[PDB]
Amino acid sequence: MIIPKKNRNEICKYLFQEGVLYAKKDYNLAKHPQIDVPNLQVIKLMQSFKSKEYVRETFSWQYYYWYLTNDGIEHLRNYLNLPSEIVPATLKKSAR
Amino acid sequence: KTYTKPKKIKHKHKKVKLAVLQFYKVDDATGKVTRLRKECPNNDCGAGTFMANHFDRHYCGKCGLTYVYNQ
Amino acid sequence: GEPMDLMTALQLVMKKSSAHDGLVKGLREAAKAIEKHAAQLCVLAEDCDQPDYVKLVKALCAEHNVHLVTVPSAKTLGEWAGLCKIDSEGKARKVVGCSCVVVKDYGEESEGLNIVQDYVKSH
Amino acid sequence: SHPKNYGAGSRVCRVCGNSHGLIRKYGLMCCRQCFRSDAKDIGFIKYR
Amino acid sequence: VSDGVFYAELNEMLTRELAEDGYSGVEVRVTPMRTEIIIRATRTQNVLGEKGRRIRELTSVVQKRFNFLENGVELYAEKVVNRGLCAIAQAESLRYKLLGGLAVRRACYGVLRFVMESGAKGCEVIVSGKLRAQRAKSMKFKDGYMISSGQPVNEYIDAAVRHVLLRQGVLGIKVKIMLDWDPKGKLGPTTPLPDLVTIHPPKEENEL
Repeated sequence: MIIPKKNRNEICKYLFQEGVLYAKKDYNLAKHPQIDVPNLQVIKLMQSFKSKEYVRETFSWQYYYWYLTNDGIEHLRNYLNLPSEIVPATLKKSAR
Repeated sequence: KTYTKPKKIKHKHKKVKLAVLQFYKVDDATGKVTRLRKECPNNDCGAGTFMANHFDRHYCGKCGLTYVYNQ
Repeated sequence: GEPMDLMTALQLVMKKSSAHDGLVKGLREAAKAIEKHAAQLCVLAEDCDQPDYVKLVKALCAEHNVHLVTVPSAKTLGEWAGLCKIDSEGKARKVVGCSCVVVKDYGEESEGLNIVQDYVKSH
Repeated sequence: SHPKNYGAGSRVCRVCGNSHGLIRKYGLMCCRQCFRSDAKDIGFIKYR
Repeated sequence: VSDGVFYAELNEMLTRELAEDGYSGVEVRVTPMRTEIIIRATRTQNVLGEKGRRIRELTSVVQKRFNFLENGVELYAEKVVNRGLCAIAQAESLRYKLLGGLAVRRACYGVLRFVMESGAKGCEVIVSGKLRAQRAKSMKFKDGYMISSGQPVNEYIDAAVRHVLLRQGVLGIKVKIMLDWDPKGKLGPTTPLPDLVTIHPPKEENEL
């Protein structure tokens, strides 16, 4: 989607505590319970994650029912990476 | 009739432009740099906003309509 | 613990702040970071098209918030960083730039962080 | 990016995209027939 | 009146959640400040599974949507006290034969082949038309009694729906069961109830 990463970071936090959230298919309401991000953005952000795995896919009345997988949690541990020093070799030489 | 339209519009583009942050005045050894084009005094910017030079009108593109300095 | 090891205070410095999501990429964004207290490190290319842009950033690095690092060509530098998208097991990618980086966060202290910064300030 | 607004009037449910609709049940009154069969309203329990 | 609207919204929660849902039924009793919310399924084991994360995902969401108090609630596993009476699994089992196939008519028979086994006295399974992707001509199969409609209120009627999406045609369904009365004894078949005593040399005699 064409939605910045700043609004994505919010969603992630509530998905670690839960991992199922819902949001009625009615656009422009501005806020969900919890997530303070519009109903255009959040619903379609879930869709983007959903298509890339992360989620077991059931439709069912007017919400689109997303249930995170174990793999899902790990995938979301790249947005909020874990406690944020995550390891391997990203610089290119000292100064000197 | 149905829906007819005249051509619709079809569109061009909003127009994506280079920033133009090439400008600066850079000195020789002891490379002090002074900054050409005025900065937004707003703390939130962390400014390098280098206000656009339009005919009797200058604004920072970060901050809305605001900071309209004609001179 | 924590002084790094022999010849590993090189590439293991920026481990921390890639994960923090805080790496300010591109020369234009990098310049505004130095025009602010935010620059804890400054990383540049060498080989460039319009290397004139790099000179502007080096002028800012001469003034307060003083750091420099190098390694050449824009696209290769982004392999280390993140805009190389995998899409095959045997490390073959589109290989897009990232290039020139200015570093926020780190939030630990010690190790490679001190070592790199000290060199530029006092040679 | 958006323009001009003003256009209050009959809201409309999620369940129905139809001008008329119900506050009581959160339905329509064709949707309601399903709910009537289900009972769903308190003190009511089918087969009349 | 307003309280009646509130009650309807609580029922709506069950309808949305237990739409498709490949488990089996949910009766709910509401204790003070907490919802018991009891799943009446064979595979009530998978949906809970204890501790994990799974169980918390189910609860929390419902609470923020609709109920009162920043608190927890409760979730209970249950067996089934006759799978007949009410379920969701009863419909889903038939669907899980209309996958890989086997004759549609044979699959219909197999559902009935159960049900009567757990008592029932009458059962009617009725499966959507369009065999061989022809025009619709819904097919029955029934043994015994069975009253959905006609006789009294308290027949204890299972009813559902489902769909099976083929290349050429939908195959609906509506499993239906008329079973016993709530297991404890309270049997009352078809509303007038006859009964005699045994034999009349009296001074003792009475019965029902």
